[PDB]
Amino acid sequence: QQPWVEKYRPKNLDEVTAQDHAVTVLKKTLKSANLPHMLFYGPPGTGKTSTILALTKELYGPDLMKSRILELNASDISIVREKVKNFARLTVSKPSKHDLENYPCPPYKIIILDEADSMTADAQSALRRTMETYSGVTRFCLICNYVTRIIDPLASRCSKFRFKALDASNAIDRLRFISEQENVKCDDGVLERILDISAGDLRRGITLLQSASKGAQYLGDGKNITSTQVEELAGVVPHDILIEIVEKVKSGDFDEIKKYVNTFMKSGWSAASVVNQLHEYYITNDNFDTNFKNQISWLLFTTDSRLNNGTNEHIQLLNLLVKISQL
Amino acid sequence: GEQWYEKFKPNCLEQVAIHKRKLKDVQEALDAMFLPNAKHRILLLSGPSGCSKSTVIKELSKILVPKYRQNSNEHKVTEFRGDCIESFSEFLKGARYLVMSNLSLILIEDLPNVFHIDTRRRFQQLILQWLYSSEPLLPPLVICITECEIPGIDYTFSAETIMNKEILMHPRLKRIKFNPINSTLLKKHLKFICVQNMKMLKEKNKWNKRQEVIDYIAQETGDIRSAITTLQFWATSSGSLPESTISYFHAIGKVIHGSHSTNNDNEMINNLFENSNNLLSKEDFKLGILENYNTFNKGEFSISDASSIVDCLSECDNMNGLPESNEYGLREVRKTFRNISKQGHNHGTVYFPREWKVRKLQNSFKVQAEDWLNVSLYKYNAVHSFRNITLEFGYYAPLIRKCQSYKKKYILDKFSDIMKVENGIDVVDRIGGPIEALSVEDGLAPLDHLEDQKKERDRRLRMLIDQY
Amino acid sequence: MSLWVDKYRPKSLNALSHNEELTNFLKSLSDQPRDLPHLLLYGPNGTGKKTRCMALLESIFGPGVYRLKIDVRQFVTASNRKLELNVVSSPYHLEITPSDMGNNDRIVIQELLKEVAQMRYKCVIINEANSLTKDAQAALRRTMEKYSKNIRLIMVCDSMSPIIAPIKSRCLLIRCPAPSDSEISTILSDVVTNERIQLETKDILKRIAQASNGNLRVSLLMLESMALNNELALKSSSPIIKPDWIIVIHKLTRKIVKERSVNSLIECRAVLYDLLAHCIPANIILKELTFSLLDVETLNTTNKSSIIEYSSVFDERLSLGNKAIFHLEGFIAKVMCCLD
Amino acid sequence: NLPWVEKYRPETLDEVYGQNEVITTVRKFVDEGKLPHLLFYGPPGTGKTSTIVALAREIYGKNYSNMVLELNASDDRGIDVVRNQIKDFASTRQIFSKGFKLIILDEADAMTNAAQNALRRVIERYTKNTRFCVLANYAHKLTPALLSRCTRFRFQPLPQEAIERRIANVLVHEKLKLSPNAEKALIELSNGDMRRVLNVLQSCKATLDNPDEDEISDDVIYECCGAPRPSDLKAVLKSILEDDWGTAHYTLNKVRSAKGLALIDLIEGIVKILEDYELQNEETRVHLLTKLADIEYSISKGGNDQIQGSAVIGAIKASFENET
Amino acid sequence: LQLPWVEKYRPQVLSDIVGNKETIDRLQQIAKDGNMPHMIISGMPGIGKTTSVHCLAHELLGRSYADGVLELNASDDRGIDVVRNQIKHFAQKKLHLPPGKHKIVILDEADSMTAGAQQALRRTMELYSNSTRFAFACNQSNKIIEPLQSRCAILRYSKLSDEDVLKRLLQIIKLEDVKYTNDGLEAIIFTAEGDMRQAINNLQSTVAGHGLVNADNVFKIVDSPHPLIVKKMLLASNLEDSIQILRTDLWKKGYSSIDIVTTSFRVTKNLAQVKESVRLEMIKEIGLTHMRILEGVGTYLQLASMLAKIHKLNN
Ligand SMILES: Nc1ncnc2c1ncn2[C@@H]1O[C@H](COP(=O)(O)OP(=O)(O)OP(=O)(O)O)[C@@H](O)[C@H]1O
Ligand SMILES: Nc1ncnc2c1ncn2[C@@H]1O[C@H](COP(=O)(O)OP(=O)(O)O)[C@@H](O)[C@H]1O
Ligand SMILES: Nc1ncnc2c1ncn2[C@@H]1O[C@H](COP(=O)(O)OP(=O)(O)O)[C@@H](O)[C@H]1O
Ligand SMILES: Nc1ncnc2c1ncn2[C@@H]1O[C@H](COP(=O)(O)OP(=O)(O)O)[C@@H](O)[C@H]1O
Ligand SMILES: Nc1ncnc2c1ncn2[C@@H]1O[C@H](COP(=O)(O)OP(=O)(O)O)[C@@H](O)[C@H]1O
Ligand SMILES: [Mg+2]
Repeated sequence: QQPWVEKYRPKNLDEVTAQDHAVTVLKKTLKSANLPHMLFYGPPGTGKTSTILALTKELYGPDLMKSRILELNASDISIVREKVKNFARLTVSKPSKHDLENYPCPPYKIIILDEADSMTADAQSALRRTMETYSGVTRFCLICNYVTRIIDPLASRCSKFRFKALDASNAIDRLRFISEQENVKCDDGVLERILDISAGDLRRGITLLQSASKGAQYLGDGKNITSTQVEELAGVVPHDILIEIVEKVKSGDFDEIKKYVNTFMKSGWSAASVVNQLHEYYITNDNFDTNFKNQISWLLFTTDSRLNNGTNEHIQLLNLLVKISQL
Repeated sequence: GEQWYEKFKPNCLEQVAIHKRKLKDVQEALDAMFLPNAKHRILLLSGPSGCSKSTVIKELSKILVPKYRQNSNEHKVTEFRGDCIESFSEFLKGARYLVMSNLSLILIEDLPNVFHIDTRRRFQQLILQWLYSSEPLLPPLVICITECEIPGIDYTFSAETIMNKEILMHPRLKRIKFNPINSTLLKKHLKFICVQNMKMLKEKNKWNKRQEVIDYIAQETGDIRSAITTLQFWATSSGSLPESTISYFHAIGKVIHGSHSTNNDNEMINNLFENSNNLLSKEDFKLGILENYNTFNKGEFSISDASSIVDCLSECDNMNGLPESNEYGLREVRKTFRNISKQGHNHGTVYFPREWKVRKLQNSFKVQAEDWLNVSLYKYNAVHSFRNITLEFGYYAPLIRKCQSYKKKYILDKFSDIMKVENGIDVVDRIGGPIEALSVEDGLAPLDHLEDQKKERDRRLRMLIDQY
Repeated sequence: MSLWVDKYRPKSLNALSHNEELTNFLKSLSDQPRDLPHLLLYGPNGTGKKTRCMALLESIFGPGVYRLKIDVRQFVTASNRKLELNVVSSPYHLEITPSDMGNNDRIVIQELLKEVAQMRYKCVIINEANSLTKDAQAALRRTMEKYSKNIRLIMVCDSMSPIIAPIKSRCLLIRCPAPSDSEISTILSDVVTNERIQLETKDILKRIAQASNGNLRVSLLMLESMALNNELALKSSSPIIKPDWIIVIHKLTRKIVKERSVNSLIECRAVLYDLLAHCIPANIILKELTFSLLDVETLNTTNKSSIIEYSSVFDERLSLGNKAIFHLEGFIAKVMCCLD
Repeated sequence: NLPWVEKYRPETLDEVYGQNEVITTVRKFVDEGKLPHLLFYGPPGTGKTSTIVALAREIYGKNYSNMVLELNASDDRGIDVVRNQIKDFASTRQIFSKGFKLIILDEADAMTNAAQNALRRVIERYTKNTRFCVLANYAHKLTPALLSRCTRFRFQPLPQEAIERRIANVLVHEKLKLSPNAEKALIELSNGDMRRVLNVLQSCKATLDNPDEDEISDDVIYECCGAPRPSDLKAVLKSILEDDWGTAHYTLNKVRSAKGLALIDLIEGIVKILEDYELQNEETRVHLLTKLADIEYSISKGGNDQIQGSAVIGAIKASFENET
Repeated sequence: LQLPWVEKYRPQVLSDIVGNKETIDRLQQIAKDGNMPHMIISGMPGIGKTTSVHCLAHELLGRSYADGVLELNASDDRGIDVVRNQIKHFAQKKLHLPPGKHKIVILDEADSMTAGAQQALRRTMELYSNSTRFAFACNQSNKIIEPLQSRCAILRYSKLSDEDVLKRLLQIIKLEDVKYTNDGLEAIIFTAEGDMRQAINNLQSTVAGHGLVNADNVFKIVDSPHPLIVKKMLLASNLEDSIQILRTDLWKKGYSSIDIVTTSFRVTKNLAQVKESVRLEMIKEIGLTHMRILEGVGTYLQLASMLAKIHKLNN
C-alpha cells in the first residue's frame, strides 16, 4: 500500500503541532514573499521534513510542487553535487493558470538536503560554493539534527529554525489517532512502549506501529497488540533476561556468567541491545555509588567501541560481564 | 656509431626470429589472401614488441608480390607514417589504385592520432568502409599492432581497444597473435652476430667470456632488437655490468643481531632507513622479523621479551603501513634484543616468511571447495556455503564418503545407498589435506599446480554435466 | 546416496518441528504473497534459517524453487579487472553471497539487482548479510528504495548488530532461536528410525546434540559419521566425532597450558599457520582457542579474566588488522606469560 | 546589494593595513610599472586579494576590466575549463595593447600537483604577454617549480586593533549596532579572518527585525555562526562537576537536544574551557585529554550516543577526583 | 625579473654533480667510451637528472652542445603531434658530426602521459634511431611501458642527502657572497628534504627578502612549521607549557594537524638526549596520532592527547 509515515504526513502548516515558534516564523517569511536559505535543526522525528513539505505545497501548489522540489540525502560529494547542478540548471517550467490563480508561485526551485550534518567540511564548502553560484534561482533547505556540525561559512548563509522535542502527550495522541484511523487494536501500554523504544522519534514509532499491525494481521488471533510483539519487532531483549544477567553479574562467579552467556548466545538476541539496556539500567539507578558509575560508563563505552568495529559478540559480552562482576 | 641490428638485419626468410608454426601460418594465410576471390582483405597481426611482425611480412612480400603482379620494383611495402607533416583516407584512396600491374602490399604499422574519440570513430568507419568495399580488385592491407599497458585506450592499447566489435568479430578479417621469440632462436641469433664480430671480440679479448653473458641476454627478454642492442653495448663497454635476498639478510640481521661498526642504535636505524626505504616499506619485512626474532640466542630468552616483540608487531600492523610504524617496530626489536645480548652475535640462518605458502595452500583449498560444491550440486542437488565447507563439510563429508566407498568395495537393501557412491566423482580425502603443521621455508623460494588443479576441476565439471 | 543432512531436510512449512510460532507466522505470511515485505532472519548458525527461507519460497511460488542451477556471471571491477562470482538461481528466486567478494561487493550487488529488476517479483537471498560492507549496505538501501516492486529481499544473518539502522527499519526482523536439546534429540531419533540405526540407549542422541552446541547440521553430520563408523550400530561408549580443527585447537590449548616457552610459542605459531592454510577464519580460531582455554579446570579466576581480556583485545586488533598471525601469536604469548 | 566582502574592498594600496612590509615592497611596482609574476600567501582574510586588486587598479587604471581576469582554482567547472579560459584571455590580441595582462588566480593551493605543473607550463608559455599573481594560503603545498617561477610575498595575520577599527568602520557606514560582548565573540570565532567577520555581520543585520533600531547580541552572533554557546558549555561542565549522575545526565541530554549541540563540539568546548582551569595534580590533564580524545575518535566512527555521553561524564568525574 | 639562482649557475660538468656516485661513474664511463645508448632516467625530481643528462651531452659533444640537444616537456602545447613535428625538424636537420657521436634529445616528464603515445614515441625513436638517441625522464620506471624499458637502459637515482645538499649550498653561498650561519643552513636543509631545487629556491628567497641567513629568517619565508618550536613543545618539561605552545605558536597560526604531526615525527627522528626507549615511544605516539588524523579526526584534541601521552612517557 504505502508507508504510514508519508501517508499521514501533515498537509498544511496549521497541522503541525508543538512547533509554534518555527511555524510562525515560517508563515511570516511566506507572507514577506522572500524565501532565504533555510537550515532546520532539532531532535529527530519532530516534523522538519513535514514542515518544509507543507511550506512548499503552500508556495507552488499541489500540482506544481513536484516540478520545483528536489530531495537528496546528501550522503556519499561528486554525485550529489552533480545532481544538484543538473536540477538547478534545468529551466523552470511554466506555471499553469490554476497554479497562479490561488498560489503565488515564486520563480525559484527548492532542494532539500536531509542529514546535512553528516557531510564533511570539504563537502560543505563545495555545497556553499554551489549555493553561491546558483543562489538566484535555487533556495536550499538543509535538514539536520545538530547545527554545530555545519561549518560557519555555510551556516551563516542560512536562516536557522530550531524544532523542539515533541512532548509525550502530542506523540501519544498522534499514535492513538493513527491507530484508530487504521483500525489497529493495541493493549494498554503498547503505544507508550513504542514511544519509549523510539525515544520520542515519531518516524520510528509509526514504523514500529505499522510493523506490529502487520504482524497482528498475519497472526489471525484477536489482533490485540502486546508489548512482547513490539519488543520482538524492535529487537529489544526481554527485561527478564536483563534481570537474570544483572543477578548473575552480582553473583560474581566466572563459571556461572560464562554458562549464562553461552546459553544466551543461542537465543540470537543482539549483544548491542544488551549493552544498551545494561547502560540504561545502571546509569539511572540510585543503588550504585559514584565510583561504580564512573567505572561502568568507561567499561560500557569500551565494549560498545569494540563491538562497533566488527568483533565477536560472545567474547565482548563475556568480557564486559566479567568486568562488571569484578567492580 | 652505426647500430648492429641495422647492419645485420635479416636478408632472407630463414634468418627471421620467429617460430616455424607462426611463420607457416602467416605464409599460408597471406598466400590464400592473394587469390583473386579472397576471403579476407585485412590481415591484423597483434602481439608484443620484438616479434618480427613487420619483418616477416616484408620478407614474405618480397617473394609473393611478383607472383601476383600483372603486366603493365622496390615498392613492395607502401608503409604509411602517422607523423606526415585525413591523411589516412587519402592514403587508402591512393592505394586503391595500386592494383593489377600496380600491385603493392600495404602495411600500417604506424597508426594515426587515435587518442580522441572522433579520430577513433573516423578510423573505425574507414576500416568498416574498406571491409565493405565491393571492388573485386583491391590491394592487400596489413595492420601490425604492438600490445602495451600501464596498470580504456589510455590504460591499454591492445587490439581489442583499437577497433570496435564489428571489426573484432568481422567474418572477413583474419587476426593472428604472435608469441615472444623463444630462448633457442635468440641464442642462435646472438651467437651468429658474435661469429660475425669475432674480429673485434678478439681484439678486445671478450671472445672467451661471451657465452657467460649471451645466456643471460637470452634469459632476459624475447625482444630481438633489445637483445642485440644490449649485446652491442656490452661488447663496446670496457667495464663490468650486471641482490635483494642479500639485502634482506643484512637488514634482518642488523635489526635482530645488531651492527658492530656502529654502537649507536639510532644512527644505525636512521642510516638503514635512509639507504634502504623500498625494502622496509614492504609489509613482508615485518613478517620476516616475526620469523627471525626467535633465532636470537637460538631461542634462549624469556617469554616476556617475545610477548613484547609480538605485541609491538601487532600494534605496528594495526598502524596500516605508516612511516612511524616501521620505525617503532624496529626500535623495539633492537632495544629488546640489546638488553639481553651477552657478548656477541650468533648469525643463525635467516628464514623467509611462510605467508606465500599459506596463500598458495588457501588458493588450492578454494579450488577444491569449488570442485566439491560443483560435484554436490550436480550429483545430489545440494548447495552449501564456503564457510560451511571450510568448517563442517570439509572433514565430515570426505570421511563419510571414504567409509561408504570402503563398504562398497568390501561388499563387491541395508547398504543399498552406500554402494551408490561413485569412486570416480566423489571426494574421499579431507579437503586441504591433514591439519598437522607447516614447516619453515628455509629455502629461498621467492615465489603452477593451481592451473593443473583448475583444469582437473573443469574436467570433473564437464563429466558431471555429461552425467547430468 | 545423499547425506542425511540433506536427505531429511524439510521441504515444506508443514515439515518443520521446532519453533512452531515461527512456522505459523511463515504460513500466515505466505497466505498473502502480494504484500510480502523484505525479511531479515537473524540467528545462530545451523539453526535452520535457510530451511525456513526455502519453505516460505516453496509455499509462495510452489514446489519449484528447490530446482537450483549454478551460473558464473563475470563483471568488471573499478580498476578494469575481471571479477567472477557464482550465483545460485531458481526459476522464481536467486541466491547470492556478496561476502565472498569482500570490499568490492557493492558493484556485484548493484549489477545483479539491476539485471534482475530489468528482466510478480523475484526473491533475492543475501547470504551472510551481516558481513556486507557499509557501502554495500547503502547500495542495498538504494535498491530497496527504488526496486521494491520487482525485487524482494530475504536476508539471513548470524548477527543483527552489523546491519545498518535504515535496513532494519525497512525490513521485517525475525529472530531464529537455536533448537533445544530435546528437539535435536527428537530429530536425531526420527533419522535413526528412518535409517534403522540400533541404539543401546537414547542418551547417545542427547550427547550428540550437546556436542553439536545447537548446530543441527553438525549434529546430523556427527550422527551419520558415528553410525557409519560403528557398522550402523551405536553404543553408549561410542566416541563422538568432533571437527578435526576443533581437536587441533584443543591440543593447542593443552600444549599452551602445559608448556609455556619460546619454542612452544613457535610450535603453536606453526599450528596456527596450518589452521589458517585450511581457510579457517582467524576470528573463529581465536574464539575457539579462548573458550577451550577457559574450559580448563586447573585455571583460577584471575587467569580466566586475563585470558578473556587478552582475547577481546586481540579480537579487536584482528578486526582492524591486516595479518592475522601477529594478533594470534600475541594473544598466545600473553596467555603464556599470564599463566607462567 | 553587493556583498560586504567586495563592497568595502580597499580601492588603493594606501587603504591596506596590517601588511606594511609587503605594501611598501609593492609600492615600487606601481611607480615603475613593470609587474613580474607574484605569489601572495598567508592565512585567509588578510588582504592578499585586496592588495592585488588595489595594485592592479592603481597600475592599469580604467582598463581594469580588460586587463585583469580573476579566477578561482576551485570553480564548479573543470580545471581544464579554467586552463581554456586562461588560454583564450592570453592568446587574444590586446584590445588596448598597453602593458601586460594580469590573471589573479585564487585558492591555488587546492589544486592537484598535475594541475600545478599545467599552470607552470601556461605561465611559461605567455611570460611576455601575461603576468600571473597566484593567490594561496600556504606556499609549502605548491610545487617547487611554480614557487620558483613566482616572487613570494607573505601576508602576516591582521592585528587585533586593525580588526577593531575595521569593524567600527563597517558599523559606522552601516547603521548597525553591535554590543561589546557580541563583537568580542565575533572576533574570537573569526580567528582573524575578515571574510567571515563581514559575512557574519551582514547575516546578523539581515536577521534583525528592524536594523535601524536593533542591536546585535552575542547570542545572535552565535546563532548566526552556529557555534556552541560558552554559557551552555559552562553549565554542562558545572553540572558534571557538582551534581549527581542523574542530574548531570539529564542536564547534558537536555542541553544537547534543545540547543542542537553535537557531542564532539561539546567535548571540544569543554576542553577549551578546562584548559584555563588551574589544576593541582598534572595527571588530571593527561587523563582528561586521553579519555576525551578516545571518546571523540570512537564517535567519529559512530556508535551509541547515550553511552558516549555517559563515558564523557564519567571520564570528567574520574579525572577530577584526582584534584582532591 | 631577475632569473632564478638555480638556473643562473647550473653545473656544466659531471664533476660538480654529487650524489648517486655509481650512476655518475656509469655516465662518466659511457662518456669516455664515446657511444651513448638510450636512457630511461627515474627518480624524484630535483636531484640532477636532466642536469646530469645535459652534463653528459657537454662531455660527449662539447662545442656542438647547443646544436645537438633539444629539451621537450612533451605536454607544453597539449599535443603529441607538435612534439613529433619538432622532433622531426630537429633530427632531420643535416649537421655534420664526427663519427660515433650522435645527437641527443631529452623528453622530460614521460610519466604523466598515456601508453598509446608512449608507443608513438617508441615508433618515432625506431624511425629516427641511427642519428638521435633518446633519454626519457620519468618519476616511476614501472609506469613506462615494457617495450620502452626493454629498448633502453634504466638509470635509478635517489635523494642527494643532507651532506651533499649542504656542500652545494656552501659553494652557492661562496660564489653568491651571502652571509650565513650554521642554524640557517640546517633549517634550509631541513626544509629542502633532499630536493636541491627547493633548497636553492629557499636560499634565494631568504637572501632576497631578508639579510643574514638564519633559521628564523629562513622560516619567515618557507612558511613551514618551525622545527625549534616543535622540538620545544615535544621536550617541554611541563605539560601545560607544551599545550600553550601548541595552541599559540602552532594552532592559532593556522598550521594543520597533519603538518604538525609530520614535523614532530621528523624532529623526533633526530634527537640527542632522549633515550632510545623514549624516542621510540614518542615515535609510536606520533604514529598513532597520524593514523587517527588520516582517518578523519583532524582535531586539536588529538594533538593535546599526543602531547599528554608524550609527557607521561618522559616521567
Ligand atoms: N634476426 C632478426 N629477426 C628479426 N628482427 C631483427 C633481426 N635482427 C635484427 N632485427 C631488427 O629488429 C627489429 C625487429 O623487427 P620488427 O621491427 O619488424 O618487429 P616488431 O616487434 O614488430 O617491431 P616494433 O616494436 O618496432 O613494432 C627490426 O628492426 C629488425 O630489423
Ligand atoms: N509536529 C508534528 N506534527 C504532526 N506530526 C508530526 C510532527 N512531527 C513529526 N510528525 C510525524 O512524524 C512522521 C515522520 O516525521 P519526520 O519526517 O521524521 O520529521 P523530521 O524529518 O523532522 O524528523 C510524520 O509522518 C509525521 O506525521
Ligand atoms: N525444523 C527442522 N527439522 C529438521 N531438520 C532441520 C530443521 N531445520 C533445520 N534442519 C537441518 O539443519 C540443516 C542446516 O540448516 P541451515 O538451513 O543451514 O540453518 P541456517 O540457515 O541457520 O544455517 C539442514 O540440512 C536441515 O536438515
Ligand atoms: N590588509 C587589509 N586592510 C583592510 N581591510 C582588509 C585587509 N585584508 C582584508 N581586509 C578586509 O577583508 C575583506 C575580504 O578580504 P579578502 O579579499 O578575503 O582578503 P584575502 O584575499 O587576503 O583573504 C575585505 O572586504 C576587506 O575589507
Ligand atoms: N647535484 C646537483 N648539483 C647542482 N644542482 C642541482 C643538482 N641536482 C639538481 N640540481 C638543480 O636542479 C635543477 C634541475 O635538476 P633536475 O632534477 O635534473 O631536473 P628536474 O628538476 O626537471 O627533474 C637544475 O637547475 C639544477 O641546478
Ligand atoms: Mg616492428
